[PDB]
Amino acid sequence: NKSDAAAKQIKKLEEDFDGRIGVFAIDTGSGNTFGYRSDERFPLCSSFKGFLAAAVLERVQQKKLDINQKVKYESRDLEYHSPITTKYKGSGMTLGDMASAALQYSDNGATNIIMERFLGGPEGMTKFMRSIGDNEFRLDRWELELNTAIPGDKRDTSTPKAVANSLNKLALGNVLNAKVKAIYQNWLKGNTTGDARIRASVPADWVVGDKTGSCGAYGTANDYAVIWPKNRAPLIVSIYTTRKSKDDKHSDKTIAEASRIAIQAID
Ligand SMILES: *C(=O)N1C[C@H](NOS(=O)(=O)O)CC[C@H]1C(=O)NC1CCNCC1
Ligand SMILES: [Cl-]
Repeated sequence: NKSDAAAKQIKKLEEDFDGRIGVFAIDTGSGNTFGYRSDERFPLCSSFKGFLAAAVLERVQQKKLDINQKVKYESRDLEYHSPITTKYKGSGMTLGDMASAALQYSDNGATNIIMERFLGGPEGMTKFMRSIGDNEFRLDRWELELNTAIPGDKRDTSTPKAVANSLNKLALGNVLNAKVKAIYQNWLKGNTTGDARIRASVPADWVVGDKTGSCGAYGTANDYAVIWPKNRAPLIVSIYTTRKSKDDKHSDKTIAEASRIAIQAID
């Protein structure tokens, strides 16, 4: 009844903007779920950097890395959109600052730096997801080339569902121990790029941790979130979009609306 109405509204939303919306949304309290295209591949874009953040915290936990060890890169020519790494060019960042910045600011340099030195490249990142039972996630390329969002391209894609379940495992489950889990949570809650997406779909006093992605080709944009409504078990929302023509702009509003529809579906 609600599920049915939610999918009519979604498919009318994708018709309205002439592309493709993928949703999975979970109540971790009532186990109600809503899925639309939830097993299609969409480009990850910047959204994978929320999972990279977790990968970093797992290496810290294993004690291969210290969250406060200094990471230096004076040598380095920073990647387009390294808003945070560029200002710390002379001094170095701590590993934990760098990782948060990858997540919260979508800092490219931080992304590539961490994958080059700490995670074994894009197949390491891929391998990290496999290790938590996610068989859909694939990272093939580095910043910024992973953002081409070419139609029918496998590279640098995942599914709405797989992202949702993974975030569930990472943010809420038993992959990260207690202190490390708290940090990843605080990092997602601090994301700065999400104010027009899943955050716009929910009341002000709901707590939201998020990571967005904007490929900037085929109007490809996404967001995933953990949501803590006051007095309620967290929800996980995961929303991936593409559009039909290459030069079409991403739509913050389609995302926020699909979130609204998905949450009402599962609430
Ligand atoms: C990620 O999707 N990125 C990095 C950055 N933050 O994304 S957001 O969704 O967190 O706002 C902005 C755009 C995007 C990216 O790097 N896109 C490239 C811009 C330059 N060449 C085309 C793709
Ligand atoms: Cl180069």
